[PDB]
Amino acid sequence: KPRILNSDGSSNITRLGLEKRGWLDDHYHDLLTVSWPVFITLITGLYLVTNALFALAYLACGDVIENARPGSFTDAFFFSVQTMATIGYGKLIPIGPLANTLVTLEALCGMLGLAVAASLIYARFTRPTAGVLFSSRMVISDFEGKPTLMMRLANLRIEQIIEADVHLVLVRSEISQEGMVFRRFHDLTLTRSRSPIFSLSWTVMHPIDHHSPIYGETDETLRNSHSEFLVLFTGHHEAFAQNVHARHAYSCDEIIWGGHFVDVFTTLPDGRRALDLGKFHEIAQHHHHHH
Amino acid sequence: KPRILNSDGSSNITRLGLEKRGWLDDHYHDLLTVSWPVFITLITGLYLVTNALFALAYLACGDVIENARPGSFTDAFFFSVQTMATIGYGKLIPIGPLANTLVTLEALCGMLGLAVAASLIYARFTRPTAGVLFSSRMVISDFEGKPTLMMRLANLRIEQIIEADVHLVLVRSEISQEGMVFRRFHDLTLTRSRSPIFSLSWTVMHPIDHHSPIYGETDETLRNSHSEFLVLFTGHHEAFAQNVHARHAYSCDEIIWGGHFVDVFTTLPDGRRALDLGKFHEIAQHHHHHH
Amino acid sequence: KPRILNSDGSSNITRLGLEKRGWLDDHYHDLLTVSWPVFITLITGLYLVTNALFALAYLACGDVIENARPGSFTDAFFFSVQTMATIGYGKLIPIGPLANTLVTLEALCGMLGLAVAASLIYARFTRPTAGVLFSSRMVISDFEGKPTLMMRLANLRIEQIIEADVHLVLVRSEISQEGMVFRRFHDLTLTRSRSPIFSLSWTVMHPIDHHSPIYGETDETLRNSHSEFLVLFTGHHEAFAQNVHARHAYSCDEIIWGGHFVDVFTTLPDGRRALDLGKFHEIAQHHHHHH
Amino acid sequence: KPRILNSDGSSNITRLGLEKRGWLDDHYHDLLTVSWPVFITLITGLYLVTNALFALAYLACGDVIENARPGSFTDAFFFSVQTMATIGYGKLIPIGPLANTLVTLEALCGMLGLAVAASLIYARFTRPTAGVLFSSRMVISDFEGKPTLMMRLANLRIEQIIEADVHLVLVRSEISQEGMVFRRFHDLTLTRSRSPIFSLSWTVMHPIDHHSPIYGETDETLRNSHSEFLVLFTGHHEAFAQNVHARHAYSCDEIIWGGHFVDVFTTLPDGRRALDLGKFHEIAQHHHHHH
Ligand SMILES: [K+]
Ligand SMILES: [K+]
Ligand SMILES: [K+]
Ligand SMILES: [K+]
Ligand SMILES: [K+]
Repeated sequence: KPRILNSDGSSNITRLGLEKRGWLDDHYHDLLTVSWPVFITLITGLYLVTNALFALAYLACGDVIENARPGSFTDAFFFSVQTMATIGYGKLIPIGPLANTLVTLEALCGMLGLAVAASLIYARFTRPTAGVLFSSRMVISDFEGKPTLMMRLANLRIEQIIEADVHLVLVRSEISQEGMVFRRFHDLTLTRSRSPIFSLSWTVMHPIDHHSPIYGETDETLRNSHSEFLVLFTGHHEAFAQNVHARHAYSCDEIIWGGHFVDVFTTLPDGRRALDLGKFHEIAQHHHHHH
Repeated sequence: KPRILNSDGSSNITRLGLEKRGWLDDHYHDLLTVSWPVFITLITGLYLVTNALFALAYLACGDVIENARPGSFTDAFFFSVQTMATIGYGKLIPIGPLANTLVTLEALCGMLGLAVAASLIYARFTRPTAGVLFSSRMVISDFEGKPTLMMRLANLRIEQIIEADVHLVLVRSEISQEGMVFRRFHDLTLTRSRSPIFSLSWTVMHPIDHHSPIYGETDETLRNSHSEFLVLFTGHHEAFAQNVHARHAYSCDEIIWGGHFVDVFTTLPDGRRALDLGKFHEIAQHHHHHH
Repeated sequence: KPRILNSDGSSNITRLGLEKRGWLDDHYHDLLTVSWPVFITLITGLYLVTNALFALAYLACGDVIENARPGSFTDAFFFSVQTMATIGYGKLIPIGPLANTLVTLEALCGMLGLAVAASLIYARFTRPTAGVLFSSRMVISDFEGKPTLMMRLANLRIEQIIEADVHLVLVRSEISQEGMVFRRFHDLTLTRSRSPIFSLSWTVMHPIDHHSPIYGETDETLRNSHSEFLVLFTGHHEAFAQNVHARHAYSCDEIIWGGHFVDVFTTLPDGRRALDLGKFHEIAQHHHHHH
Repeated sequence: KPRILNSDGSSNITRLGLEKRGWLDDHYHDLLTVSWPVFITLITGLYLVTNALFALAYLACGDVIENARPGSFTDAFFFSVQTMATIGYGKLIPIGPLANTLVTLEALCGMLGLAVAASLIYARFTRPTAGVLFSSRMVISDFEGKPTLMMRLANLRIEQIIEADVHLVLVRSEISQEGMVFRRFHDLTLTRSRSPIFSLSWTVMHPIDHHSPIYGETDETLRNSHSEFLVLFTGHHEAFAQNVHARHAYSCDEIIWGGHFVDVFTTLPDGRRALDLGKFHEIAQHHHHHH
């Protein structure tokens, strides 16, 4: 069967045809999703193709610019870069009314061009990534006398995330009395969804009790309903002093029945007590005697 | 009867005044509610008419501006545009004390002008709109063996909204023991008010059970209390990595009794599984045999 | 008796002696609490007394500045304003090493001076006031068969506040088994503390039931315990697209026993249905036949 | 035994790596954790060494810069500082194509340099610290006829913190039926975890009742499980009109059994009613008669 939700928690559902688009959305992804090196280019290019134009625009007025060359674009281009950046050496001042007036316009442009450039540079500086690692598998094993759906996540940074909240949601196809078959979401009660200070590792646990949406359920029954599990994480990072988000999705076949995450708090004294994320996806299992 | 609440959730009540108004409110709507093209004008005009004034202010000092023309506004205007944007080609330097002093003043003006012009450009850049679509009607039909008040909303963009919250509120006129008739608000319990990842479509449902404020009601009883329904949606948008929200209101005559929304996750394989918002306001109903 | 809490919800408690102070606190009240006109001054003054200094600093190097006058402060001052604002007409360029080097320093100054000026101008633009009016009195009258502590608040603006939360807290002196007398806070359950869309008026109500901290309490008993009531309001304003806060405090003698707020939704058709805040503090009472 | 949690709530666990690091994290601590005086250096240096380079880059083009000195770095350096800050006196204008081209580049650099320099100045300006003081010890004494775990915190500033939230968490080593020994976290219910207006002092209390994770425990049993207590405080600060938070941790040997904090609201009339934080860490204890 196909994955409804990818592993990164992204919907694999197709959307239908043209209809819609916004700007703070438009003027915001292509410009704030690409790596800085890319971003700088996207602005360096914009920066130059605006000058080059105002340069064309100048030369389009004649031999206006004072002390420049006749029709030389590599003389008007420079006048713009000196006019827009509000540098104005003076040695190349505008001439007449068309120029001067175009100036008041080019500089105003480089003004907002500074503002905009600044807004963006800040929107970006404020889209902190979570730095949260999710275990590659899930497991269902006994804990405190009950079968327990588990999974864990770790902080890949030395800065603390405070007020961390984890949501573990079951998503399967069900059918109602009205015989209607629908996709449904279930908020699995975790023995702890709020963690005051997320610093190192955290194992989220769902005790499968008579009150659980997956009570008396097996790998088979789960697959039948095309069961999937979504995990959303959020918290206030201390590093950026801002909010942070992270999600991941699991499939039925990513659940190791009988598994046990191996202890990551591997305290090896000879220097200090530590945490090892090298063992983070490690899962213990009991194998049964073949014949 | 009239609509207490408009379709977009805006109150249709009249307010009585001549009293009070603020500034971060004043200096914020007329300036941050209008489309960018409009916004640009509102600043392009403020830009020039301040220059134009400072030009008037210069000429008013006499034949001061060195290397300009006598009383020519079309020469002092350009000096301001050159002084404010802090360009200063030099060929038109100030003259004396009144000028220079006016300069240190004009330039400072264009300074904050940059600041202000920046704050704004940012405030705006951060008032994301939520592209949430609300269905034109509501429906009361059976779901899980119970009459259920339903309505739905869709994400008009490809970006995901994290931590979505919907509130469906009944607002009607009631009467207390003290014989007082008051407009009351009722928070209807939904079979689910928090959505982890609002990605495609969502049908909000209110099971009308013996605990419901509309239990045993009918279109007639609902109209009598002049019942209305308000819906508030909020969520963290991944596009702008910011918060977003939306509201909408419905009246009694917008509730199709017996209706069923038509499935939108119209999976037409031959390419992929999808979602169609063309069928979003589509409601199925049983028609009774005429005689 | 003295007011522990003023009417605006401010503590009237004295703090003891010197010890402590921060900067984002220092560099933040004196500069962001004063009215804009004041703010502009505080920056206009800073702006000038920095130039005037760099001017002194220049003249302190000798007859350096080119094309200026000997020892004339009203010639170096202007050089700074032309150097800091990064204008640089050129006609007065620096001279030697001390000057030029001082320049690289003055301009860098006017740089951060732009940044800082910008940060602040934005912090300010983002300290939205609530615009929430609290009724001057409180009342205790029957509602739905029970004695009910009430009070109301109104939105003094045409923009909606969404997700409004009101907290009504009783604060009195109590004594424990250990015979210890302490000041205590009580969260009074309101028949509704969360309001999805605060637009016009809202009457907060505390049903005094056997579960109430003021059950079987009288004006006298309340005064004895020096009872006070605090009300905190918060919500997401749509206007500034930011959070908003407002608080107020009431005394025992600001509670009208037997009172009834008068209806503010005074619907006078002949034009439309309205809201009148002129009647907001109006309270009805039944007077008893004197003899 | 060692402290799993430091006094300031920082984890004292070792992390194992050579793996991963980010940028809005990189370009954010070394740059936004250091005191302003330090911050100013970190930029004043970056400012000059970029200028100095562009100077080297110019001279590397030969005797280009018009009106300068042959191969003199102390002439091209000043040209950059004049080109970057977009000053451009003009007397030192670029020369040819390599220069001018380098200009449009340098100036653009000083542009973003302004942007970046601005974002940062703002990020910082918005990482408010909470001036919350935590008591050095905790105490378990009787309150309302029950052993109660207590601790307290004070506001070190005159600004009010709105919507204060405190979480007091027990963290100890426990063992499950499956014979697994795990470090568990316990959210102790406080007789009050949310404070409307955190203005002076606050004594957080945990009634040790039959429902408490430390019911029937003793200093010895607590030490055996290597019990620790973590406290997280958060709130909206009115000073910066922003959010703030603080954490602190206590170990078993920091719990005074039988202790009582001494009253801090030391009301000494002869001027006014106050609060003394000099007695904040003051704990009273009964001493048993020696023989
Ligand atoms: K300039
Ligand atoms: K010049
Ligand atoms: K400039
Ligand atoms: K210049
Ligand atoms: K010149």
